[PDB]
Amino acid sequence: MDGVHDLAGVQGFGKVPHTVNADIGPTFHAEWEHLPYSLMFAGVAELGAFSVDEVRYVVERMEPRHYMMTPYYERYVIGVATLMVEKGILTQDELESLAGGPFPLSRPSESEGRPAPVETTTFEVGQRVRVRDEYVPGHIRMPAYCRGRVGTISHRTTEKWPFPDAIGHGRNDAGEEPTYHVKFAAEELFGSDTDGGSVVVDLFEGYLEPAA
Amino acid sequence: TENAAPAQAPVSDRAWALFRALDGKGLVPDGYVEGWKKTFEEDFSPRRGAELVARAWTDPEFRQLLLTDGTAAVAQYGYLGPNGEYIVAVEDTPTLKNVIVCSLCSCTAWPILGLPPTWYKSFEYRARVVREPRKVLSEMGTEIASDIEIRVYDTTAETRYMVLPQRPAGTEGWSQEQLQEIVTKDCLIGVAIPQVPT
Ligand SMILES: [Fe+3]
Ligand SMILES: [Mg+2]
Repeated sequence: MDGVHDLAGVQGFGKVPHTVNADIGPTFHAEWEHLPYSLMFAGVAELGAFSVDEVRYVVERMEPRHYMMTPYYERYVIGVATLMVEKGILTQDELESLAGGPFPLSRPSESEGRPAPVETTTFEVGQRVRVRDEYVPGHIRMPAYCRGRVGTISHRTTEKWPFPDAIGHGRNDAGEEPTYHVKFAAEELFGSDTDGGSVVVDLFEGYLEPAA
Repeated sequence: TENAAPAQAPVSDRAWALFRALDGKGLVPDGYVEGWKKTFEEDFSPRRGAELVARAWTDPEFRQLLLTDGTAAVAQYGYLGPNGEYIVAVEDTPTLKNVIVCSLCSCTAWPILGLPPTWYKSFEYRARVVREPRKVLSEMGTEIASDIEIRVYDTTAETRYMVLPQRPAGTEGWSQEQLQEIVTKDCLIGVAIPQVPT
């Protein structure tokens, strides 16, 4: 999904709000802030109502301006609440009643997702690969900066996981795939307009193809 | 007005409403969120990654295990966990500086780095470090010479990373405890280099 959450490479932001080893304060800076992750785990492990990938996607489905002005932990409050309503566990009415006021949620999905690709390749360390030049409207764990770009494999995972573009929509056809650490030269991704050296993206097998 | 924020109840009211709506239906076990709060605050900690770095700095065989099978090395210490089941450690060298981000959200090796800090989840870091890591690090107080390649790891799948920083000179013969103290959260993320007093 080419949403505003895909921020890598956007220009115009200012300084990162941190100096190395500065005090970052306590883990939680408000008494509610442990609730979004804890209730996410409740939903995944105790209720079996959704996957972690569905939480990433429902946060990507926040209305774009809403995403941009909402603090991190609050995005996950909104996301988990949205999934609880979508999965039929809660209603928006009871959430607003309890909250004493408006509780706008993420927007409905505009994609049903897609299955784990039927045809993929097992790649080896050192091989050159291209990120598939594909556009996916639903969830995908490919940041747009690397779409269509070529890099080299530095690692193939020894474990396999459900394809995000499927499990992120709650589909039954996510299968399992390994991922690959793909190393890109900075100039491959941003031409001369970078000060970096290389970028390694951890890409599902189904996002890749041989570079020839 | 145009581009205005939607009306919203106070976020604390909304978060606690979410809790109460679920808890009142019996869907949240007794002490379940309190238990996670404690795990997040007390167990998941960059002190664990600092222990791993100090061990690697003084034990070549563990260093090699950590760099080839990070999951195995971490499991020896009992520190596998949520968002820390498939661990890869990346080695800084005199010509390479590694840095970790999650440009799409906040993905972090929770059990050995601790939950990510606010700044790592900022739009500034997520947008900028992938494209201009040298300037970001510099702004953050870390100068990386032009002779060093900077390599940014974008945590886009299930791999969870930690940086193994260079051991600085002036620490020869130090104990594991002494070494652990100078390996901070920021050194494990990759934006800082361990410092020794003079
Ligand atoms: Fe993330
Ligand atoms: Mg753009």
